[PDB]
Amino acid sequence: YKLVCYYTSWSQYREGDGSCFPDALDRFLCTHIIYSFANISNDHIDTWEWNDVTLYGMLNTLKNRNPNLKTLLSVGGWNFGSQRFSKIASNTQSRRTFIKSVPPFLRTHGFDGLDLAWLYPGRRDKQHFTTLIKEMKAEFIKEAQPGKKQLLLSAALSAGKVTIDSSYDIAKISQHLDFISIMTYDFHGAWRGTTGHHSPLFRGQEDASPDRFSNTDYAVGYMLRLGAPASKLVMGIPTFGRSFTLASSETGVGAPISGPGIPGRFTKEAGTLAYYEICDFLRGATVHRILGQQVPYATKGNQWVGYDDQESVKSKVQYLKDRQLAGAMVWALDLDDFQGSFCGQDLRFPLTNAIKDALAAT
Ligand SMILES: *[C@@H]1O[C@H](CO)[C@@H](O[C@@H]2O[C@H](CO)[C@@H](O)[C@H](O)[C@H]2NC(C)=O)[C@H](O)[C@H]1NC(C)=O
Repeated sequence: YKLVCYYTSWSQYREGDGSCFPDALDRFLCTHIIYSFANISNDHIDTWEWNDVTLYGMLNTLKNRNPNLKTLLSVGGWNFGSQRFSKIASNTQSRRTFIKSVPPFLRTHGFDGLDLAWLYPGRRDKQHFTTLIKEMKAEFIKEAQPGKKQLLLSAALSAGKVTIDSSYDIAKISQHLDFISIMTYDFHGAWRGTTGHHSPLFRGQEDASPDRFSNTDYAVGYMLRLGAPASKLVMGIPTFGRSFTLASSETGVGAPISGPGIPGRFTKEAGTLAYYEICDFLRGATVHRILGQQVPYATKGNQWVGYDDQESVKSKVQYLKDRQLAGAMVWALDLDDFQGSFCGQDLRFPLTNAIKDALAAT
């Protein structure tokens, strides 16, 4: 199957062993490595980080020893502002300028395709988003009409029902996109005020869940039913967990919280912990397997973190294989123990490799 992995340019800035550059990625680990994110200035796909061009090369160099490794550049991101993206896609001239600027930029920097990370189209952008995808694929087909291996077009889509209903025309965009990575995580935010695994495989205990849709299973199925071909659907598996600060002695799912979890030493962001940061957290912590959800959560002191580990990701892969999906999508390589020094076993990319093995197994 496909193993789409994201590399986030900003992961380079993390202190010490946290810092991650494309040259630190196992070229054989994934089938597709997506660089995040590229900006859009003057309606042209442009770099984001000062050293993007350098990192671009650093990444694509991984293709030398591995011809089969495809690489995509992801335009969009959360810091992009769906507003700017809305305008660019709304305006017809602006849309063309951008679409046209992509093929060159990709070929110029060694990318095998483009990933649309519009996070996220508004209720008013459903059509614009369909168009943008349709015309972007048009251009990629054109730019390769002569005989070039056509540039790939993918899109990172929300796994949340609400967003899916208001922003995506799954049926349509699924024809034009080569594959869609369904961001099946971040289902439970600190804002809810209770502990909850952010990336459950299934809904789990009926009483214990807030939404009937805040779980991987529902999203995957919802999308399928909405017209997304299973063969074009890549299921997102996070290598990071969402943390919470407990507010009482209760440590189970649905326990009271005072807010996000204490920021991780390297990711410096409340409510988030890279799997490697989690491996340190597990030291002295207690791991609980959430029955029905197939995912673990660890708690220690006033901290609670729901995450994915070797076992859970293996289960998620079975789920997706049993669903006959295109494969798994990982977010992100820099969040996995890419150093292989935090979770012991000296094994680099424990989670992602677990996923790889699971996909190749049986
Ligand atoms: C991505 O592109 C946008 C648009 O060109 C950049 O935003 C401009 O930023 C300057 C100063 O930061 C402002 O004076 C302009 O008015 C902005 N233009 C727009 C359209 O908002 C943005 O800085 C770029 N980001 C990166 C990382 O390249």
